[PDB]
Amino acid sequence: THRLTAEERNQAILDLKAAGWSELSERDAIYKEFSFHNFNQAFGFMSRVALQAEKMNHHPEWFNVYNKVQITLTSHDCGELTKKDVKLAKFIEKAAASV
Amino acid sequence: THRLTAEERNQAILDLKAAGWSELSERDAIYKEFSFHNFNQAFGFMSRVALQAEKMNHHPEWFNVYNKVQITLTSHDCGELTKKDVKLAKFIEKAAASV
Amino acid sequence: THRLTAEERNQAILDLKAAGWSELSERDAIYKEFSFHNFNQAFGFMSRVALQAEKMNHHPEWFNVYNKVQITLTSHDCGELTKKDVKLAKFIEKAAASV
Amino acid sequence: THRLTAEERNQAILDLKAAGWSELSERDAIYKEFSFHNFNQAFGFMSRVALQAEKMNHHPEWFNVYNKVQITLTSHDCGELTKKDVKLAKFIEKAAASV
Repeated sequence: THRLTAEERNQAILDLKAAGWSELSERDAIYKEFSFHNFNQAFGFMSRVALQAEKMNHHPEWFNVYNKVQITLTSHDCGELTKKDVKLAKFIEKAAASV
Repeated sequence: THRLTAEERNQAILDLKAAGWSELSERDAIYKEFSFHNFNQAFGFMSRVALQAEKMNHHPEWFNVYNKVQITLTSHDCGELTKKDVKLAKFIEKAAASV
Repeated sequence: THRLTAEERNQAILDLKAAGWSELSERDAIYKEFSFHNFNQAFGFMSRVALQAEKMNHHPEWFNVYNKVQITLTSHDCGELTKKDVKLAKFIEKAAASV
Repeated sequence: THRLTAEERNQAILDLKAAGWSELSERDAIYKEFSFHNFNQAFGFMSRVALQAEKMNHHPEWFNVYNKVQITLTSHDCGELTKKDVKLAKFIEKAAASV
């Protein structure tokens, strides 16, 4: 299953909060704003995320202007946060951190 | 100059309205939602736009989820719509239309 | 299986030859050069192919300079042309044709 | 001018050799192979380079398969290595090093 147990969810939220993600209050979704130096960096980062979204069949809701990228993750068919969201968030952290 | 004359602005708005763009009421900006078949198409389109944004040093405000891309254009330093916005919009129409 | 039957291979080669691909003589691989108007188009095309490569876990050998993209497809683990190569080639044709 | 003085060329070659580039013997061009962990990384890197190529109007000759990217730089109109090649190489080093 892609569903999180209560234990897995608790742990995922701790880990994601440590990584700077927040939970939305009105949706079962997580959110984070990334700020790069420029658009070259931001769009290079988006390109990596896009590749992974297609590998996983799991897609972000995201906004960009120049160096800023705002990302909301949730599992659109399920209506809830799942292991797919946690995995994509962890990949996004890796893609962002390298620059 | 990148500034539009009154005549050039009037004509640009007519052309952009014909292309499905709208003017925002609260900002001097234009807006359009694009709907593709899938994310592969949407992100391929975004990649072309990103390339052009760097060629022009002129960047969109944009939101994507899966096949949908929402774009707002304005010239951030100027506070107004300029020839840069018109040129980028026309390029975006070309990139979208080819699929 | 991803392997082609003799019938499926014969048919795939006919279809791919009609689409402008050639068979290499020294490898069980197919090859085609694409020529676009510019790099914006060529790299937009590459971005779509890259997305699909990650969706499929199947990667091209490719060369680009400006508007030209040369692609060789074969299944690297198998040493032969497979259904993965045919599927990716058909996707590449779609991505190229739209511009 | 984009042309290198003899002093600037000597210094550029030293710096680029330190960065792992080589001079081709038969062309006035420089060459380097990059090896990433995977295609996600390699294509994210290519996307950054593509953006910069359009910003600069200066394009690589490059080959990719999975995690490997081979790049040859020269100024196609000039027939020689120029400041554009040095600048793009330095950008490529930055894009590669971050991962």
